[PDB]
Amino acid sequence: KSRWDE
Amino acid sequence: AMGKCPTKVVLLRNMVGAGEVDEDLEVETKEECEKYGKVGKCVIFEIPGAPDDEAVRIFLEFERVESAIKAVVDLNGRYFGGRVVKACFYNLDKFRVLDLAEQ
Repeated sequence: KSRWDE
Repeated sequence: AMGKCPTKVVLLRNMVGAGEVDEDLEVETKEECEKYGKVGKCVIFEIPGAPDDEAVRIFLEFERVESAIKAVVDLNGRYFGGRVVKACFYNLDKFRVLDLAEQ
């Protein structure tokens, strides 16, 4: 979340 | 139309909803996008009164057009925080005079 790909 | 003309400036839409600009958005955006090439600038701009999927505009100025093309191809349709990202180019000169609400 690092929100990339989530 | 402008979104299809390749420049070193990438626009990201739909990253977050209207009124949902958080403080970590810049760091998460820039650090990932560094892998398409060197990023000069990351600008977050919110269009008042815009719809939820258009309101928040994240601009990245790469050093080179080749990086930007990689980012647009890879980021368009990509998920961020459960949202489907829309990626396109933006006119450099308009970006540089903070004309950030075109198109």
